[PDB]
Amino acid sequence: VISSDVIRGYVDTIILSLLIEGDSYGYEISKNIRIKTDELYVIKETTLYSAFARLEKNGYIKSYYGEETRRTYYRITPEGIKYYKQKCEEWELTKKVINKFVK
Amino acid sequence: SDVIRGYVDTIILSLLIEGDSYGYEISKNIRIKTDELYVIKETTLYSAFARLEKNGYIKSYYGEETKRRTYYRITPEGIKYYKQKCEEWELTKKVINKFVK
Ligand SMILES: [Hg+2]
Ligand SMILES: [Hg+2]
Ligand SMILES: [Hg+2]
Ligand SMILES: [Hg+2]
Repeated sequence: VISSDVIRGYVDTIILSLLIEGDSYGYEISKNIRIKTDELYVIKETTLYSAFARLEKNGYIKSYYGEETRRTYYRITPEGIKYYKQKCEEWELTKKVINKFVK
Repeated sequence: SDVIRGYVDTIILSLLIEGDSYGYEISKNIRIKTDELYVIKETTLYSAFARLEKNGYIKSYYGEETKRRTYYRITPEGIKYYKQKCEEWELTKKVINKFVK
């Protein structure tokens, strides 16, 4: 297991990161998180679905709708790509700080 | 951040492994070591001393009265916790590095 405190800081950035690869939807995103982390991080549904809500409200992603049978898909916005890049730079600084002490 | 909250204690324990220390000196060493990138707040630092001591990870002792300075020394359990948090950090970096590029 990993730091809950750090991961809380990066949930949105991790979801944005997957959306930069391609448009996606709730179940695919959480599936992709656990698989790509080698099972080290499995995201809670409540964590995931309040993140979408926040990401949308903030204007970092947009919803759209598949065919009726309707699935909600998200696509990352230019404003969401810029938030992602800021958080990437932040992660680099965060790492630099903690690697000094935690060796 | 609330991100650094996860490793405040481990940062203090790390300095304590290099030697006994006290509040002003721990704070200065953080400033210096990070070259200003991290400066711990006085409330955060005294909270962490208090929690570390509650948890049995450090012990306080006292200098001469000149008021008396409060020193801390890491315990064997403090070292155990430190090394589990190092492993955790490496795993954390792995996870976040997977996405944040
Ligand atoms: Hg594990
Ligand atoms: Hg992928
Ligand atoms: Hg270590
Ligand atoms: Hg380690």
